[PDB]
Amino acid sequence: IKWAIDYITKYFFTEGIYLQKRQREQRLLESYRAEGKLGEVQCRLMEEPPDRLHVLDVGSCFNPFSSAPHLEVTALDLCPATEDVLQADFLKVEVVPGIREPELEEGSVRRLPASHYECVIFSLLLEYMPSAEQRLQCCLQAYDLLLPEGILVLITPDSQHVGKNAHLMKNWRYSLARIGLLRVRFEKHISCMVFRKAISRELSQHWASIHREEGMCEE
Repeated sequence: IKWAIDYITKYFFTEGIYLQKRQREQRLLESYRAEGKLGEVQCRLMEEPPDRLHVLDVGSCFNPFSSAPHLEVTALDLCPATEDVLQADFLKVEVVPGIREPELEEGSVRRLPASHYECVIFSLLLEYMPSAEQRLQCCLQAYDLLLPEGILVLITPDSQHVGKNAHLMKNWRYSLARIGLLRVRFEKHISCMVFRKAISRELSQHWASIHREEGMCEE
């Protein structure tokens, strides 16, 4: 979808949002260090964004945006409609270092490269999950797939969710911060939510710890 490609462009290239949020996290880290906390935290920052970004789209049975000069797009789904969407169960794929391209067995993705993608897009993926645990498991997978400071983009039309609540992890910043993801954009025909792989998972954990009361209230 256009919104995600437009946000990706702003985040890495035209508005520098990756550096805005880097500053905000760095100023939060210093806040805690002036509190006597998080002294030994080491941060993981991305290099200058490459000229071709690596984008993984999960949950679309059609391939929405073809690969283009500055975008290498890999699309995956349990039930692909055509051949340019790879068949995979996102929850079963093993996310591993030491590779750079999907590893296929019998026409099915078995392994994906860890810490490789600038952006992971969930195209209704969470609406297919039978439980809140498995929705969190999708986010755990995305986290392992993302490069430092990469983004997980959730793009959900209002017509395509069930339950009057589009599953966007909006009430889940506590648990998502626990795994290293901080919310960086929410915009409302469609709902769009973006999480960022924070410069330090320990930093994000400590933010969750300070907001544990509100976190457990929302669950």
